[PDB]
Amino acid sequence: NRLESILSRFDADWTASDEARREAKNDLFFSRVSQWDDWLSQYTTLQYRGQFDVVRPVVRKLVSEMRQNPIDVLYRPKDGARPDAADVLMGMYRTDMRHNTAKIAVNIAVREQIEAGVGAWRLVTDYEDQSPTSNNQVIRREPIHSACSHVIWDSNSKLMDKSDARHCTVIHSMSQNGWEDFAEKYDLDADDIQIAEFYEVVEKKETAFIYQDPVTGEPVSYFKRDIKDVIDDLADSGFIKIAERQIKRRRVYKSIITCTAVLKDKQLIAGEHIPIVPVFGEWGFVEDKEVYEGVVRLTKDGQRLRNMIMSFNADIVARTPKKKPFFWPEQIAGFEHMYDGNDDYPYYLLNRTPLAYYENPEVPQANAYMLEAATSAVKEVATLDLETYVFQDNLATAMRRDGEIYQSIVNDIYDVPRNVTITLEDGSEKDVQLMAEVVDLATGEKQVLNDIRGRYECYTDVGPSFQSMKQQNRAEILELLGKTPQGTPEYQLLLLQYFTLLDGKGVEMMRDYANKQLIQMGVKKPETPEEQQWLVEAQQA
Amino acid sequence: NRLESILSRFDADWTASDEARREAKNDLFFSRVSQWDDWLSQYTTLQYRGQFDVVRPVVRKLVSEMRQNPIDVLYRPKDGARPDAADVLMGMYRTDMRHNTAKIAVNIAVREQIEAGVGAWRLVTDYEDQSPTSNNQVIRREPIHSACSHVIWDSNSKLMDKSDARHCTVIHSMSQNGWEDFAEKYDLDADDIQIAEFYEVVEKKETAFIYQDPVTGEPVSYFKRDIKDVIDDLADSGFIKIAERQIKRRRVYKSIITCTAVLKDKQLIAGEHIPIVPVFGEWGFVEDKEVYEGVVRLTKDGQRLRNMIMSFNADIVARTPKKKPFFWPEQIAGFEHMYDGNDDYPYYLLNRTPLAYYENPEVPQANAYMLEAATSAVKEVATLDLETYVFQDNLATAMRRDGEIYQSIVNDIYDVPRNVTITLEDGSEKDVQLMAEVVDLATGEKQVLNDIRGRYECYTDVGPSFQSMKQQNRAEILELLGKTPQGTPEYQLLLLQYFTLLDGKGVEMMRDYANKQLIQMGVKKPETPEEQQWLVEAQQA
Repeated sequence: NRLESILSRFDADWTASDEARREAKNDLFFSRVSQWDDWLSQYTTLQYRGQFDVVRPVVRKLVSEMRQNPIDVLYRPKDGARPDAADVLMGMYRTDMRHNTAKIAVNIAVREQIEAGVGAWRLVTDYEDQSPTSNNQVIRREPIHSACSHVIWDSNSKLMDKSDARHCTVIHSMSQNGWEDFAEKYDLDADDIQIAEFYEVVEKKETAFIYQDPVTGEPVSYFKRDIKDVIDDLADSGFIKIAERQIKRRRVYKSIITCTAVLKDKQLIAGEHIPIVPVFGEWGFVEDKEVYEGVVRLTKDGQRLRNMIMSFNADIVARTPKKKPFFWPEQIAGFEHMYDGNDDYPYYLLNRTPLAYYENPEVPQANAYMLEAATSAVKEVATLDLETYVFQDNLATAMRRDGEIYQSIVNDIYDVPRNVTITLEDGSEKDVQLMAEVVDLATGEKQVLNDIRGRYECYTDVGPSFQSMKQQNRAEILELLGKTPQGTPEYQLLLLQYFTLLDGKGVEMMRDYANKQLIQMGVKKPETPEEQQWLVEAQQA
Repeated sequence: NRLESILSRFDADWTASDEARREAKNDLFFSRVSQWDDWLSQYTTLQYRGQFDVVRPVVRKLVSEMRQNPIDVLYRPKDGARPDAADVLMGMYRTDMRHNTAKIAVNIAVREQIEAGVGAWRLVTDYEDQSPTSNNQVIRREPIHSACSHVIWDSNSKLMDKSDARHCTVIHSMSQNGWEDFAEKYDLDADDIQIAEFYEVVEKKETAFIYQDPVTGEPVSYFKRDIKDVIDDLADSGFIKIAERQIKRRRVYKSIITCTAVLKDKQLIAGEHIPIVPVFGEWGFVEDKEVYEGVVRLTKDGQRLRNMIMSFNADIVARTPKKKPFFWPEQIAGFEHMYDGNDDYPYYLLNRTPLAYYENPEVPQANAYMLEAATSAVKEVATLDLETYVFQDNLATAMRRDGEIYQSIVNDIYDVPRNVTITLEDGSEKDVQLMAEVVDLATGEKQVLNDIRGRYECYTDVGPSFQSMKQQNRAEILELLGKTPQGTPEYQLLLLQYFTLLDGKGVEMMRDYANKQLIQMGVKKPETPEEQQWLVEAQQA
């Protein structure tokens, strides 16, 4: 009976999102296969069906604009978590998003966002460091291709993160080969080929009936049955009722079903949220129906008009310009070897009983402005900001959902003492241990160092990229150097700070000299004992 | 029966990729042989089929624009490997990618990426230093020509690296002569001519059933049979079960088969991955079908329109402009020697019983904008960024796959103490020994120096080339020299650092003087004992 409930929910979601999925699939097929939909091939008579598109330049420009305004993910430390743990999570997320597989997933999701309207990349977990001694795991992102048709979000949820959604499938259209490999890979090779991955979020909601006493109110009456266990204590306490806080606890469950046969895996736990994170284009609710778009429908209509115009011109062209004449069979009764085009004779002969020709088509020459209007419509209705704010905000919201999912999975995996790599800002690689059980020297307590496990909320700061920040800083410092009298310690400090803001391999010695001069000057704090020795040597000099 | 399984897999892959291979072959044939496909030769009547193409200028611009933004491959050192081994692999990959054969392979792959959509160059290994004393091997890259039709990737893999692909053939369409040479070269001259190279990746997957004790959990129950060997120990241990880490181990296998006759070689090992690395153009999944494109389909339609327009013009031109008249045979009964064009007579005679002419075609003069629209479409729909980001990103991803394959092969061949050449950055060539078994002086341990063998993952940094970095550095230093008061040690340091950033042979003497002054100043660290003597001479002076 369980599979009947699963398929009822899946069919409800499918039929509810059918219209949006149809239009998105048509958009994707238009932007990747052929501009000439079947409707258009019915309403037309043109014989040279061509595709002189200007959509892909627009999509490329939009993707490039997004790529040039990178989005970072931060972490607010909550419930008294130390800022250093927040920094460690920021670094681990940065190094798990700079990994090339994650870049491929994000790029595919963005491209299908801009073209179709939905991209929906996915999170997944797997082991590293292949050896049975440990059980270390990492986080990589497998993209979901054509996510407008292979991901069926819960129709009921009404948030763009799809946070409220309590289930979302991932259809896989497998043939025989896909069948046996994706069957032997995980569960069993039991034959029944469209398989599914029905994610699920199960929750436990109660009342918890907080009660108050002279002392601070501890959790009492956690259930309704505990109330019936304290029928006397509820009346013997100082206060009878204060609040009805409905405590909630949730865990994500994953099941692999099939349409015909029974489900293959009943329930499995992986993380806390459903890993699939969707991106959407211009997304909103119209008459209580989810509708999402891209930058391909509008350019699609314009592009169909342009294709029609250019195909019409090509249809005019591909006719031999030589005139075809009209005359009676007895008008050339004998003289038929003259009119073949295989020879050119001085004069043309016609017997007893002057002729009319077949009118070739003429180019309207009014199609100049027509074509220009269509092409300009495609090239401006789509784009032109400095980045399409709606698409950038949508990507930011989806990346924040990705941050929440990644943080929860990190919280639930990074438990065992581990060694991880952290990409601090400015690409500075670093190595950090997670637990670092070392006992303090002057304190006497245990004081585990990092202890990533906690509770965190994600918030993204879209805007000035770090390299752009540094370039603007260098420009400002150079301007000040232009507008400051020389010799004064302010000028020397500004020049030294400009030195320390330079680039890498070429001027490394200048940057190192600047650091030495700053530290021995006393403005920049030392960070290593050699710098401390330099500082004391300069001071005592 | 083995060959039947091989051919089943190969036929499945072939029929699954048939549509994409057909369209890519048509694209390549259009961009290298003749613009006039057979379809167009059916829908047309023009007699002068011409090719006034503007596709190849676009492809040339794109390839050059790639060439001006070179991609480097880096190496993250993992599992506690020293950074010096990482630097040695960095330089070794650089010197194996700067070799001319590798440049030919990469150039052919990129050219076929831009034209057709797939380039798929190939890794291969062979001996150097021909002498039986040793067995040293090197890595060179043999290009695969027309890779859209001679390489059939596994249909089931779903990554642009084709990393997931677990087999991939390489068809060779050989005639008799190719048959005997490619048969005697490796296996045997046993006659059966399309031969194949069926690469394969086999894996061993188990459960490994980690068990935990008071001490750290060592690898126990590596197999399921070892569990049945410890039926007592599993119950006598402190903990019964913690995790089920499915350890995996993979190794490549290569087999040379033929369609009709039996396979020639059953299995051979070469490296760890399948050497073939593909590049793709705009690549994505549409309705669960692999579709990849180039910059030739869109320009292809535009180019067909331009060809038709100019051929129409040329068909108008090639006619005698002399008018051909229409008149009865008895209208010139006697005077037939007048109308031949072989003479020019003063007057023209006509007997008893004024005439009509044959209308030559006229140039519509509306074709000006037609031709301009078609040509401009070809020249802008294709290109215009500063590099086509999708093509550059795909090349970067393929080069990262090349890095992984090269690193696996280097790890698996460079075991014996060898001597290699390293191309450090800025072309500074260097000779380095790999093992360098020298025992330490003040330590007392063995401490092999480089020991390339390890476990590295590749990551590419596409962007500013090193020469561009140096030119920008020189520009910045020159600007500071323009905006800094003279005499001060900062100005002198800037001038000397500008000196040390100059070019080669011409100004070597100033660069050497600058190094001497920097080292005697104490800013740049000495790198050789003569510089140390210079430093102490300057200091004690």
